[PDB]
Amino acid sequence: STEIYQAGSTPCNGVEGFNCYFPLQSYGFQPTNGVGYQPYRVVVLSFEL
Amino acid sequence: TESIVRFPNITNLCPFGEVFNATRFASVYAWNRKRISNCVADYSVLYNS
Repeated sequence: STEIYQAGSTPCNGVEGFNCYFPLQSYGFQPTNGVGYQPYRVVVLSFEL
Repeated sequence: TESIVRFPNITNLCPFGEVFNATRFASVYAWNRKRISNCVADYSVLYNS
């Protein structure tokens, strides 16, 4: 879902603005970025028993 | 059957602005300290900003 977050008055009408922000933010990865900020692929295996 | 909670009838809002909006901060080796108590603190803004 991409509902606009409510940080202010109840009505938002799905329009970005003051106290109305998108719930998804894009990452930023560049070859010159540090190891801490560098991207990492994570795979999590869960076994069912 | 029901949930009740009580607190002092009249209370003052905590002055988070004076420390969060301090015009100038101190150095790391001289980090600034400020005590707060006996005042209502609204922690919602902390994660709502």
